[PDB]
Amino acid sequence: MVLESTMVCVDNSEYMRNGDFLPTRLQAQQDAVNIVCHSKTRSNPENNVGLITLANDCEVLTTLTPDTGRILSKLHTVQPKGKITFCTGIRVAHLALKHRQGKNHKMRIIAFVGSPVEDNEKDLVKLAKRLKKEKVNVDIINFGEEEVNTEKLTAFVNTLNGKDGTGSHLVTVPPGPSLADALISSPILAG
Amino acid sequence: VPGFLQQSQNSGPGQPAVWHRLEELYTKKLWHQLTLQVLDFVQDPCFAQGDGLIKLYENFISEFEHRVNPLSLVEIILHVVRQMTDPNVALTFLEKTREKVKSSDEAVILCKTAIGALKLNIGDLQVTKETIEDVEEMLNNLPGVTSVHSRFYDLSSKYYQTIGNHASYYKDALRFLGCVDIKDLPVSEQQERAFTLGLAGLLGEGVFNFGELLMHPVLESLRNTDRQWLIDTLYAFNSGNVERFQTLKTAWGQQPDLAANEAQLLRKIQLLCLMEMTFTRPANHRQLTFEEIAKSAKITVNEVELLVMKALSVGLVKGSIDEVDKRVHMTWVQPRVLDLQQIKGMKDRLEFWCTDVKSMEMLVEHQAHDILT
Amino acid sequence: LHKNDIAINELMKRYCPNSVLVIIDVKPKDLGLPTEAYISVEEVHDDGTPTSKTFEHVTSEIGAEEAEEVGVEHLLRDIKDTTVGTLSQRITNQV
Repeated sequence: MVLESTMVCVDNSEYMRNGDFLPTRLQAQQDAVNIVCHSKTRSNPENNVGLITLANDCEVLTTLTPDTGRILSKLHTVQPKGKITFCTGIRVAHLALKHRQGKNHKMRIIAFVGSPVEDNEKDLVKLAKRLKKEKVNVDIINFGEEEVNTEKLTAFVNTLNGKDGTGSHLVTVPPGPSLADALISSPILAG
Repeated sequence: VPGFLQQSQNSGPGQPAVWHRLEELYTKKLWHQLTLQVLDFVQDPCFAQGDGLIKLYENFISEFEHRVNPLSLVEIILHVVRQMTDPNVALTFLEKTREKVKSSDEAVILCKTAIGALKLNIGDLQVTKETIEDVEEMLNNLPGVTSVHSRFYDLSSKYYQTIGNHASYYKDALRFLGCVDIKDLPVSEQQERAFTLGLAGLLGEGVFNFGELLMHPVLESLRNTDRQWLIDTLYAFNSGNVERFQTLKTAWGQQPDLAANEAQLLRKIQLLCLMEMTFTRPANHRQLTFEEIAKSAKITVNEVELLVMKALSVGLVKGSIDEVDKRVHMTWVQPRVLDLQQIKGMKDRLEFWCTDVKSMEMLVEHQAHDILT
Repeated sequence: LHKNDIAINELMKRYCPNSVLVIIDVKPKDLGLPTEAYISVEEVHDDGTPTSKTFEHVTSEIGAEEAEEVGVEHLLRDIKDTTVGTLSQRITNQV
């Protein structure tokens, strides 16, 4: 029953509004949230999961809670329209998990990126050294499209955990209309 | 449908690079690069022979489009009804678009501005007074779209061209000019825009200068490039002097709608000279007699009473009248924009009051301090 | 109040219809009256600002309750120069 507090970050960005994935991108990532919340529930019932977005504002829709009923409520009518927001997405998730109570639990976050981001490389490398000085591991599960063969996230995860980091990954998006279980079939094994 | 786009896809040389991109847009089921690329193919400056053909494919897009914001529907429908220009077949298509959209963004406002944009054809009185009214009541809780207020203000200015209205253009032009900073057009619209703003809003009722717009700093290049008789006569209205020369030079320049408004504007400056002759004098021994009114306003004896009671009726003076000397008593002055000497007089007289209050309070405190103890 | 002090009210307007705020000072260097209170209204301007959503102050004081009288008026025991009459107001007359 490993100790973390898994912070799911939903993807209600405007490029997620199409149907290049299976019915709708929203529904596939919603079932992805279902399988990761039950997977981390069976991984530990002690740890708890709140959600956050990358919309117009990174809103704390759910506080970090162990029950998934509010998760099931808030995955509906998500308004999937708005500019992506990443760089202060790290900051809002980090301070949201400094609003925890048991700080021996790992600040584990998952990020859902399905839109072209406009980050600066220096901003994300300040975030890289920041999260090195903040004891955080984030596995980023990419969705949709970006600048194709997604860029700055290879850079961010590479600058994140150099010299024996082994805790942060980058699940890039497969650009094929595949089943969502095939997208999570490697992240359900490990990072 | 793919053949329906192949047959109109063959369009010429070179341009088939993005036409052969278009034959891969719908295949990948992207609906935002497709949105921007419909915006590209319709924003495309041509005669646009293919939009009246591809609008059936736009219905085919609207079939399993099913989420995309109809701001792109506006950005296509402007060129679409610019190609159609038919008041019969486009109003029905307009009402179809009005009923087939239910998205979370306000689309009823863009439908009402489509009603207004096809009201550019005819019917500038029919249902205008009624259906303009609902739009700003739908413009609630987020005016920061600013496309909604632009497209609403355009039909609001069309409502100003419902001749018997004058202050509406001024009032909502201040709103539009507040929500636009650069007019993001080839500049030549701005000059006649601020020019007719000057004209029409100067022909307003309660407005006389309101020199916040005379110091409106994005029409300053316009005030340098407009024919500067208008800016100068606005400086005369701000200066409020009756001043027959430049207020006849505007009658030299602006011939239409100045003879019909001539006695009105001269009556307005005849009441405007009061709220400057009381502002020039330092507000202490300021009870004005008939003479300086009849000298500034250059009107006769038995009209200055009408002149002052008009301003008393409006409320841009709060005084009273004796008539044994025809002394009109002054208990009022207009709040006026702080200039450099006004800055200095502000700080100096404010300090003058402050140090006097302090110096007397210190004497009160020290005189009765040791009985407080 | 700083710039971010509108978003709190704009969150919890969905709890109280007029969610009023209170500005205090924990450091009593204020020789004025503490417990300032604002309220957010709109004043949409002649310049054509779309919506100016500004907090505006409504006046405030410290009220009374019978039990909290017992509490406060016992917790002081410190200063009483008033002998309420011609001189309970003169300290505040300097004020």
